[PDB]
Amino acid sequence: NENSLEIEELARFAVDEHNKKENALLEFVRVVKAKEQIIDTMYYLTLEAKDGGKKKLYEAKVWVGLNKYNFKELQEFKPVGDAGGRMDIDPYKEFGATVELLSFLPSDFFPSVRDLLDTASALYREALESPEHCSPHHTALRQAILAWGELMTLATWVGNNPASRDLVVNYVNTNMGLKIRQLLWFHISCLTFGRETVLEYLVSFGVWIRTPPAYRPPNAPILSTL
Amino acid sequence: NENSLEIEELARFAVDEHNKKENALLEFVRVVKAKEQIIDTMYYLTLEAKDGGKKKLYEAKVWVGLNKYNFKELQEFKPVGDAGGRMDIDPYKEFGATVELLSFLPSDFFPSVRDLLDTASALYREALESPEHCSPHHTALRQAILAWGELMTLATWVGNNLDLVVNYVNTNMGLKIRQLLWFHISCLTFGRETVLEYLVSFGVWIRTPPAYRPPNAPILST
Amino acid sequence: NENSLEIEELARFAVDEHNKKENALLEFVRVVKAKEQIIDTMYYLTLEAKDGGKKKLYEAKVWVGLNKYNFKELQEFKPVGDAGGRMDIDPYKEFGATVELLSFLPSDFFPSVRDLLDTASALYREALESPEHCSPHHTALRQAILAWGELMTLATWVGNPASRDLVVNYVNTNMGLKIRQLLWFHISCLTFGRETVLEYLVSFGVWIRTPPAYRPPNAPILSTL
Amino acid sequence: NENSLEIEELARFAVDEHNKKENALLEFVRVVKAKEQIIDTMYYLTLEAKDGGKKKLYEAKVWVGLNKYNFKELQEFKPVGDAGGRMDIDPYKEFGATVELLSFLPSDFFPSVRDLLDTASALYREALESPEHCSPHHTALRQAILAWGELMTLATWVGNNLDLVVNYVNTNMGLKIRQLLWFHISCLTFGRETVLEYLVSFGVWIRTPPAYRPPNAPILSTL
Amino acid sequence: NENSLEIEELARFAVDEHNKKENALLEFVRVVKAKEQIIDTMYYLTLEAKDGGKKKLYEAKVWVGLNKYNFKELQEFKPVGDAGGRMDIDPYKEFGATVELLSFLPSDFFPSVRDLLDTASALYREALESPEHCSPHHTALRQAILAWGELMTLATWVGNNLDLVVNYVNTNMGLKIRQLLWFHISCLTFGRETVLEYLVSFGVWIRTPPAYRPPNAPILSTL
Amino acid sequence: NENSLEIEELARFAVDEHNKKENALLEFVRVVKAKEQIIDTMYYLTLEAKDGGKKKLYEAKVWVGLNKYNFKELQEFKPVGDAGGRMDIDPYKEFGATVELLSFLPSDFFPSVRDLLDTASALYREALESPEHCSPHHTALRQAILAWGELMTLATWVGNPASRDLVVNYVNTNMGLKIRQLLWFHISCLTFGRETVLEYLVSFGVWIRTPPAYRPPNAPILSTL
Repeated sequence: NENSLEIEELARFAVDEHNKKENALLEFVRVVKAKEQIIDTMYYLTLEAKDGGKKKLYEAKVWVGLNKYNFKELQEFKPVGDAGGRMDIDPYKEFGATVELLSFLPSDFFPSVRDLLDTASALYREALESPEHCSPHHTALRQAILAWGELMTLATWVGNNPASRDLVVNYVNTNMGLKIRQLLWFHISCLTFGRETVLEYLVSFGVWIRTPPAYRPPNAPILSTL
Repeated sequence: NENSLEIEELARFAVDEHNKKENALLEFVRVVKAKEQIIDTMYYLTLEAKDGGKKKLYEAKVWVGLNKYNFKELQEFKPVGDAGGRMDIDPYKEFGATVELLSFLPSDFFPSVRDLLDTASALYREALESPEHCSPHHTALRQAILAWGELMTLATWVGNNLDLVVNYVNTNMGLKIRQLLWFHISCLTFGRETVLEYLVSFGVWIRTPPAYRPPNAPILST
Repeated sequence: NENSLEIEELARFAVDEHNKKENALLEFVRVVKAKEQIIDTMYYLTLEAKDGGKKKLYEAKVWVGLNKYNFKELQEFKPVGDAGGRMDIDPYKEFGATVELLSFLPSDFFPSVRDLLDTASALYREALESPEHCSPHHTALRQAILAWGELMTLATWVGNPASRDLVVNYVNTNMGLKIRQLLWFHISCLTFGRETVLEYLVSFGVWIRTPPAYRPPNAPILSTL
Repeated sequence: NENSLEIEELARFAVDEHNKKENALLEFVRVVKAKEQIIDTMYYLTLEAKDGGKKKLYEAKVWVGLNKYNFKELQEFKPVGDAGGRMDIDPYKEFGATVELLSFLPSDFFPSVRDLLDTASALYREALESPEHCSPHHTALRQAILAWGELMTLATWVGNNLDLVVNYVNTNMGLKIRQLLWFHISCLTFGRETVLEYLVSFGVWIRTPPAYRPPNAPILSTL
Repeated sequence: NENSLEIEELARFAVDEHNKKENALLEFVRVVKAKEQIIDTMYYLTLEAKDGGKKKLYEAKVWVGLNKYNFKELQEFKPVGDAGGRMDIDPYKEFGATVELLSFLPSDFFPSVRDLLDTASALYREALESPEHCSPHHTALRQAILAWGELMTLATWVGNNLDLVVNYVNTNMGLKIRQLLWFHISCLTFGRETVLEYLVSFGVWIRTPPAYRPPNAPILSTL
Repeated sequence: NENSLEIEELARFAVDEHNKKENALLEFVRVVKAKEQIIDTMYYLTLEAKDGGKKKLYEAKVWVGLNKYNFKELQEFKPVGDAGGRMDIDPYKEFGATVELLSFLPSDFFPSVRDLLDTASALYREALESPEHCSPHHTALRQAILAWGELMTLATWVGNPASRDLVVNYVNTNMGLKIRQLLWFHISCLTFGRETVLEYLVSFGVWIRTPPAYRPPNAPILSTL
């Protein structure tokens, strides 16, 4: 049952099983989902546990009076979410940059997502929507635009459907929007001005933003062709 | 004031001003934000206006005892997020496929995203992490993996704040990331033309009646 | 009028006068519509009358108190154009095959019409929507897809009792099996070549004509190789 | 059974499962067809789920006291008919025209289906029955003749067992047959470029106000 | 303020200062707009000065007890709108015609704006949306379509906040749009010299008395 | 009539019949004009009805004491032609640029339309009045000048309360900003060359997209050099 304590005893036996076999320390405290399925039954539970205080959604799968004093052994302990830095991929390791080279510019230096998308559809709409990879900045820019598209359909999903679920809309509109603004800015600018120009402009704007306000020249470096 | 009636009247003035000027019909429901800036009061409203069955947010800039007895005037009603469908981009058009060719295969054909990320990290990790454009498949694979990373980071954020959204991600964005990861991993392994032929072969194999096709499903291997 | 005995007598003497003049076997039941044009009434006798026993239509036109006792004579008795196929066209005869070559394939050899349409779309959509011909198979495929679409708008329209529910059943199975044969033949002649599909239909005819006891237990499969 | 309460509850459960997986407003009204098969009991449930006032044939498959204490599992909400606009074929686009261009010609410009079928059977019956491709217009004309044949056999079928659907075909579905037959007969008779220039000049004729249009509407001729 | 006596005396002083510098008969009636800015106090005075029965929007700028014991200094009497006939552009003169020549055709010869816009969207929509110059007629036709778009958005704007100005556009400003659309669609379809000879021959047709003109008014055709 | 409930019932059953037949969302308030043609009244139902909530027009035509109890059916429901731009034309797309490239320039970057017209006149009047093309910029410049002139005759006509005073304000600012963008773009592409104006719009977009804190304090200037 969902409310009964037998699922809690089941995944609690699973969690001290873990702390015995794999030198683990997890604090299973509650169950959101615990499926029941008869074949002996085939339970499917998820166990949420503090990992040094940090929560993580796992999945429990144990082949089990008659449901407590039975043959009891877990077989799989698969967690939910492989996106845990298991590959440290840098979006800008190709093309010459790094991530921390793109931290020379401040956070609110980048244009909006609307202004960058108007820029991309201004100068490069024919080359983006095209049956050829023109250049690697296009292959990255197409994926960046579609990623922002599916993020905004998720935003209108959670906006259409408790009642204070606008905070997640603000979270996607800012915190992932910043990464997509950097990733759009970098590729539009490397397409327009050349890749060496953006990479040395990043250093020159770095130097400009290093210096204190009393000694900073009043005209920042800027990308131009004039 | 952050929850007054005057910001609600300002939101009604903004929504009927946009309705009269830019020729739309937006039914305002609720306000989510109001930033006061004294220079005359320069307000900064963001309100959600119901539109045809879709509750969507809208940023506003109005400038207005002394507050309501003043010349209020709307300067901007642009929405949030540019995704109104202004670019038609396939993820698979520079490669030779289309999106309909990858929905030719069944939905549950594609291995789950855990298995595909393990397949990617077990086989191309020293090229998906190196400073080269080895191929466009690597260049699209990197952005697909990092987009899934942002999506799962958002999933753990919503879990640790405020669920149906965590499985909504896996049903909807998970299927497109499964097709994308499958396509690029298989195109790196077996070649691109071999995957483009396998797609139509497995498609027409799953369409035929079972008594008139080869009995075992197509696999691609070496 | 419409339900009067005068229109029925008009049509009775019409079918009997056809029996005098042009000598075909004919009998009559019902007029479905009789418009009038008085100038001497130039009737429009859309009368159903049986050449061969069946309820087919004969639009007639006669020159007729005084409406009974006057001259009655036929100048027009013609049906609606192509009665049952005045020309005998074979939809595969230009492509090598015939209908007699494809009448051996069973009713469930063909995938469902959604699956044939999805195969056609998802495998040749850029060539079925181009302004070029590129093949006669693409031309017949375009017309076949549009004919099925026109028929599906009818299937939607009739849904707007069980009468409409069996009309949808008719237009999905009975016609629709012809759409599936046409769609299969054209996307298979494009996929595998055309001589390969004709050789496959020959050898599948040999397989399906054999009794179940004296043939290999599973049908030939189509693939180009 | 077919008309009892269990398949109604099963179809309502299937339509709310569809509202869980695809998240729409599908309103179930009546079960169309139903098959009850033992295996555990399998069902081939043809239900009708109305969509905001429009009706389309849909399907359900929910494998189910002993049949009700079981895992009720839905697998599909497939449509019956692939006419969801998934492919936009233009029947004239391969021939230089479009349906934008054949609406210069009004609805009642076109000759009747009888008058076009006997023009085809008078002028091209040898080559519309011959085993070669003489043109793309021949291939496109054979199909239109045969599709009218299927429409007429559906008309005489529905006139045998049960109204006004017989004159839904001959007008509303017969209009596009008349357009196709006119276009292909006229392109075989007068040439293709002559039919395109005729469509343009008939657009100029029907475009002008009635005070200044000439009374002789433009016509195709060769002599 | 806006409606008091000081801006009325200020506007009358501005209009007699205009009668001192340009020496005409401009009759001030009412202040249209007014802005009061401190500096000494600056004014952006939009006054209306009627000119012998005709009205045109004009402007005044008179920089002024303490505000009235000051040097009241006018600097401009500028018009609002450069349509004083300062440049005489003919929209057809680059194409061989003139508006003297397109008045052979009467007012109601021209097809409606709908019937010309869908002829353009049926026959040239690919090249009227493509990033190259295919002709001067294409460049001249894109602008006429977009100017009709601006006229229609002004029509639906004035139909949202407040009459009969909505049918001032569609008739009186729509007539020149119909003339431009007819001229450019017909020059793209039939050639340019054919449209000039058609204008000449329609002048011959509408010129003759009704006893001897043929009933078929001349028409453009290619077949 | 005009204000009768019969015309409103005609238009109500018209919009409901559109909902049955062609399946669009629709609701109705007002008929603005209903002409009549009796032969059986062939009405001209210029009824405003909302596809999407807005007050757009539907000119309809119906065949209808006996005027209530008769057959009512639609054969015509069409709006006025180009509803909102059936074709999507970009006024700068042939000239290299787009509207997305020029939407970054602020509203006061452009000189007033008198100053752009005086620049056009006093700098290219002999070439804007010649019978030669000489450029597509001259062609678009001629049409832009004439469009503004036609709009200014309307601004004069509406002046012949505050309603006309805000209509003149609309036609001077809202349209008129488009005239200023068009006039600026064409006289600047003629003055400075065309690639120079496109490069200037790129670099001005970079300047205006930057926040005020992280850009040089004054905009790029346009000159050929």
